[PDB]
Amino acid sequence: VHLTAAEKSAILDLWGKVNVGEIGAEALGRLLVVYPWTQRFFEKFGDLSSASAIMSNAHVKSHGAKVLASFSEGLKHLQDLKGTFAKLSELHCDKLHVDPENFRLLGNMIVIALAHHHPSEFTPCTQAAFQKVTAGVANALAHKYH
Amino acid sequence: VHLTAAEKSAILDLWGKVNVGEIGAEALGRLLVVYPWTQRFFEKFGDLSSASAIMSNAHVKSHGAKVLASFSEGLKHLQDLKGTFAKLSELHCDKLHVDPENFRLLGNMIVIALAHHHPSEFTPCTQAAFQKVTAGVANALAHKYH
Amino acid sequence: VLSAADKNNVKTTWDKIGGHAAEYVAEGLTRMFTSFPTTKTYFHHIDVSPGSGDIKAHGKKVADALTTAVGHLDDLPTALSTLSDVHAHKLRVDPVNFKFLNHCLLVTLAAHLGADFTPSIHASLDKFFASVSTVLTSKYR
Amino acid sequence: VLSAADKNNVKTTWDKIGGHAAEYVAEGLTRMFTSFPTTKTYFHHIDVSPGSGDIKAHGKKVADALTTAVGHLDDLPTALSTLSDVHAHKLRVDPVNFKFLNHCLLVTLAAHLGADFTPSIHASLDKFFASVSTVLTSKYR
Ligand code: HEM
Ligand code: HEM
Ligand code: HEM
Ligand code: HEM
Repeated sequence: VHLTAAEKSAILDLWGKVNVGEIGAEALGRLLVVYPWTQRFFEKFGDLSSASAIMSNAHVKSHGAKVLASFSEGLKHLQDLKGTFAKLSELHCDKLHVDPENFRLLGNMIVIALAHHHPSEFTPCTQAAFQKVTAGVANALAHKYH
Repeated sequence: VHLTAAEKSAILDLWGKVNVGEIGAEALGRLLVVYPWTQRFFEKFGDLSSASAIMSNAHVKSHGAKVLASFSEGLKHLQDLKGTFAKLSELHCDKLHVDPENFRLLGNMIVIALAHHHPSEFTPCTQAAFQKVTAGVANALAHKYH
Repeated sequence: VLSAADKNNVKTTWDKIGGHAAEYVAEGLTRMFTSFPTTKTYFHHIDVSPGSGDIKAHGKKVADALTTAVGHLDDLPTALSTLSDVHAHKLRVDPVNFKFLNHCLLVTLAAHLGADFTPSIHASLDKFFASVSTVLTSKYR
Repeated sequence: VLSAADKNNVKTTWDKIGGHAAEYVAEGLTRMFTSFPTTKTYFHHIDVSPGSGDIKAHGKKVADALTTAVGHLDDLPTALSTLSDVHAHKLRVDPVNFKFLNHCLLVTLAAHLGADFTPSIHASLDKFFASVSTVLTSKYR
């Protein structure tokens, strides 16, 4: 994906205000609650059979934070997302066989977590910029499929 | 997408037996009947308000044949689908704004037309090879989105 | 398929939103037009500038239709039949556009409801909007 | 949402298929395992070689469940409740796998039915398989 300087600024201005681990814990938690088949990939974490269990699980919190730190690193490499995410693409595609639609769903959960915690800053224009970058990260993660 | 020599042979062996215009007319006809929102792109063709009308429409037949000749040309360029389909990607993405899921649906209609007319040849292994090439063509047509 | 718990989550949340529904749906439409500009093609006939009177008016129509759906959770196809005619037969709307709108509605609710937009409420609402979309894109009568 | 014409297309075609249903579903499973090899992960416990007795047996189970659905087109959620428990709660099957199977079932029917697999019959069957998938991937009871 190509992002304009305006879009990149809308993204990075908000990102400087974001608690990356808290966004990550919420986004991954919401993924598992809203799209329950995604739990199949994370059985080792413990009981994921209720929203209550998912949202209190320590591994969901720590893994969510790890995912969002990885996303943050991506934001430093907006002109080379495919290269940045190549090793993770090999992992998620060749080893884990995650269907790429699920990458887009997790991106949408990050968007929802941002709206929840930063409503005044998460304007329609700023959302639009984030939709482009979450789509870009999903496309990069899916590259080994193509 | 990467295709093995075995897969390419399964594809091209069957293709030598195929009536390209007839497959094309059937595949596009089935797209319009099965997924009716796709009719929005082809209003100029005439009445598309019934299966009967869609399957008798001369423009659906001629356009279907044109689509399948384009697909045939692609089969000559399996190591460079992105380059082969670049101009058509610009058209379908930047000018027509066709959602890429629809490229995959049309690929699946070509698969169904092949099974209909070549059941003995359309074995599970030969189908598998075709699924890879229709996915590849869809990905190439969608490239301007990424 | 919505569970009875999903239906209760939808009814309770919609009721809490109450008279803000039209305003929230207008915001959802503006979010859709902004994040997914290809959706604007269906609305060439109105002013789609952010904050426009035309978007406010359309947001009211859409909110009132969602109210009809919330009141008929056991039989959405009967309740939304005329709207399916509009969206499937007349306008031929590609289903991806509904995915775009539904996501933008959830983003709007997350922004306004905060902590009250729980993961469980979010899941029930996602199922509800998806069910409405399936009906509006079906040709059944 | 299926129209009454869709329901008639499904009933008539299923009846014509008759006792071939199990054989056709086994072929559909083999087409799925071959074209979409990631689906094999769910079937690690059986022999999934083409023509295997295990695939024949599973094809019979799936065909008989599709027969239950064809007999309950006005209320699939009630009729398929136990199977939703299996596929959504117990096995957590990603919905993409249903897209793969449904397509492979339609390819199988196109191969065996030829001209009798009309575009109209194809459309009704696509809607029917999609409706079944929506139920089997829902958590409602
Ligand atoms: C924004 C999209 C995503 C990003 C940036 C991301 C990033 C990561 C990272 C950084 C790791 C750790 C790699 C390592 O241990 O070396 C990981 C592992 C993993 N990811 Fe993702 N991921 C994404 C989406 C998904 C999705 C959608 C799923 C499945 C629904 C998934 C399933 C997994 C699994 C199962 C692991 C291994 C966990 C374990 O057992 O330790 N990921 N991912
Ligand atoms: C296998 C995938 C596809 C291929 C190979 C393909 C190929 C083509 C070709 C060769 C043309 C003619 C270009 C020209 O006139 O210079 C065309 C035009 C067009 N395509 Fe596609 N196409 C595909 C999928 C689709 C889909 C899924 C849609 C919409 C649902 C679509 C909508 C159109 C439209 C609206 C035109 C212009 C028709 C006219 O008004 O003359 N195409 N395509
Ligand atoms: C939550 C899902 C939706 C609901 C409940 C809904 C509801 C409505 C209602 C109540 C009307 C007015 C019908 C009338 O005046 O007779 C309408 C019209 C319309 N809808 Fe939707 N709609 C939905 C999604 C969409 C989407 C996703 C699109 C396209 C992106 C769309 C495009 C249109 C258009 C073009 C009209 C007619 C234009 C107009 O009324 O001025 N709708 N819709
Ligand atoms: C047309 C849609 C489907 C129908 C009607 C269906 C039906 C069934 C039935 C009747 C059973 C046996 C339940 C029992 O013995 O109590 C079953 C089991 C199972 N299904 Fe499905 N199924 C469908 C789609 C899928 C898909 C797409 C997958 C994964 C790719 C899947 C994976 C499984 C697994 C792993 C089992 C248990 C293993 C076994 O029975 O040996 N099913 N299904």
